[PDB]
Amino acid sequence: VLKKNPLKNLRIMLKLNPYAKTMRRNTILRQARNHKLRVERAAAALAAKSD
Amino acid sequence: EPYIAWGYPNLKSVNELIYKRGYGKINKKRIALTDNTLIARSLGKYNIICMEDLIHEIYTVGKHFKEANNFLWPFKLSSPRGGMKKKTTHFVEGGDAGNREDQINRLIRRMN
Amino acid sequence: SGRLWCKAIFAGYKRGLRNQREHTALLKIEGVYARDETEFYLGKRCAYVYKAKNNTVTPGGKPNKTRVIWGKVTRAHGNSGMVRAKFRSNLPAKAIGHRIRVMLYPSRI
Amino acid sequence: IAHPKLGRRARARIARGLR
Amino acid sequence: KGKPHCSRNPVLVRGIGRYSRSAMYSRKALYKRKYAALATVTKPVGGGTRVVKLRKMPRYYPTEDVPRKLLSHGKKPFSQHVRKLRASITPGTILIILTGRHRGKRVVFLKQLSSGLLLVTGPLSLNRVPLRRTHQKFVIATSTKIDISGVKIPKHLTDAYFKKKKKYEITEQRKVDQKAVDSQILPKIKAVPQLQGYLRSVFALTNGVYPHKLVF
RNA sequence: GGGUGUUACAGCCCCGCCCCGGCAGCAGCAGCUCGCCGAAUCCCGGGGCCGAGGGAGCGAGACCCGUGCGCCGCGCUCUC
RNA sequence: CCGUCGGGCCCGGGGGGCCACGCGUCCAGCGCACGGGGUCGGCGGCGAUGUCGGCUACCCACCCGACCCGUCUU
RNA sequence: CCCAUACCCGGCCGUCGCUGGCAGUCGGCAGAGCGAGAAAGAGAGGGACGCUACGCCGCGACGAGUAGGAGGGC
Repeated sequence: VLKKNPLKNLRIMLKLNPYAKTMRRNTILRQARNHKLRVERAAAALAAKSD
Repeated sequence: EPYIAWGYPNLKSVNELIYKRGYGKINKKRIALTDNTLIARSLGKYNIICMEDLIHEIYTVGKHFKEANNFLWPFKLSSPRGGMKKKTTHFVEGGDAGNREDQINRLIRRMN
Repeated sequence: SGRLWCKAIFAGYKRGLRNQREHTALLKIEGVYARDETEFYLGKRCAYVYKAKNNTVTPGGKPNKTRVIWGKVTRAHGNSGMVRAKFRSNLPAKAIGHRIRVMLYPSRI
Repeated sequence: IAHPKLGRRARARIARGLR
Repeated sequence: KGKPHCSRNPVLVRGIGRYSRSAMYSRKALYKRKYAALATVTKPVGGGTRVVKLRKMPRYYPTEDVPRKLLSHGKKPFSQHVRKLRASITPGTILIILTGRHRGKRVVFLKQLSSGLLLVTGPLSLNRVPLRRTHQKFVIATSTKIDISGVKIPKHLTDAYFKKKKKYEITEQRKVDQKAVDSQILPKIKAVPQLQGYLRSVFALTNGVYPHKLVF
């Protein structure tokens, strides 16, 4: 059996560790959520520059 | 200590090693850990039935570390991408041998 | 109506000092003199055009005397603009120091 | 439940679970 | 029975849906929807009636055969591949042909065909290039655009329309649609000063001109 | 240029109270003022080399003889 | 008494995510695919007297390598 | 940043190991299986290839060599 890298190949990892799906479902919703809270401050910082 | 370069492996370093370079010694044959049944077929009598079970038994040195660690074939790493400082002398004196405590992780990221 | 290839020199074979690996050629593209500007040429198709005695068939043309050895720029070499290239046939040693063309058409822009 | 022998009577509610 | 709803959960990253399987369970409302539970043909003849067995046994057997190959999964035919495109190439872009007999000619890009090639056309009135397919790999994307969001290119033409048939003579169909789209871009390229003169000129490399060094 | 000296028409340093004085911000796109990292990590892209192996079966099943996208693994839709 | 983004499936009481879904009683089909090692259900050219192919084997050139074998001997 | 015959991934050859697998080609006297983490029973009241078994097949690991030894030489 050709050993496929579980780190690169996604579904090979889920074949070994099915929890890695939800590990990686988060750290996407989390990063995107942290990313918009980042720009909401920079958008509110400019609202502090003119004010 | 002139011949080895050891340290204290990080959790992530244990993950990448077991996953990318993890081969099991099944029936005295170096067999690639491609699915969990290969582990449970040999380490089932210690409740180690997946890669996570094996990684947990390795990282947090467990009651069955010996059998679990002896199940893994010795990791065949590649040469360190980026070079070495000096192979012949100890790490503290600007070389590479000896105990580089937590810096072993940087060396694993390059060899793995 | 004009030139559509870059000028490059067949510098030499990939070698150590007392061993040479003729399956890989070292190119010196004119104009580029640092690694950070070779990445434009990676993957580009390079050709060694020469002419021989007997006539050879020509794609889209009648038999002339010109022949080629096709290759491609594989990866950057060294630290000052040189670049490695692999050809379908190891370049002949009589090409050391002669012009080989570096086309643009495998383009990534 | 995951035991092959002594879990047989345990993973039978699952047969009625999708039903 | 029913018109199918689109896939409820949106893709987050390739292979990872946005909702977990328990949230997927309540989203499908599955909690309230538990479900519990040729070869013979008889023909008349003028005798009696005969029964023909269609697809009869083969009348020849080769001395040796090859065994059937194993099964792979990720290998699709070319017609089912996904068609990429550089982000620099957008409809209205001016390209530079590199390989075909129109070397160096600066042509205007219209659309990408299903086969993957670009439906490019320099105005035949300017650079002598008709409606022509071109592979996106062998073109340079110039950073000069024109707005062709108001051109209605015919849909009857496609990759099958430009496929080589079998001496080549230009069909009347090739001519009529040529002027059809050319009569809609030429009024647009002339709005940009010196643009029509830029399309007549060919691209070439001179002394000291280095492609990595220059932007286009 | 030289001397004097304590803010003067420049500044620098230390100490106490000022909510750690308050406020952005944060090992900083002032892309380089100084770190170690990732179960506290993920996404996307580009170049290079390779493609070894070749009967893995699925489903009507003894109320039927078909079919060569089949194992594991991920989650789509339908029988609301 | 104070502290802990503490531990107790985060003890118990008055907006976002869960590999959670039956009742009572006692104490199954259709597809898609990062999935057991590549395929195209994708194409283009040149080919009857000079072109095409011919690793090898004939000669020659060039780059790198390369001291003459047998033997006794550290 | 450069490169060793070292190390990593892949191909092929051979050797060694598993003292591995294959007699199951069990077909209208038919029923198409033993990849399965868990001492033991799918127990009764018209259909490619193959198996010179000294054959065929699958996994792993490994390969310097004088004196010398042994084996195999379609």
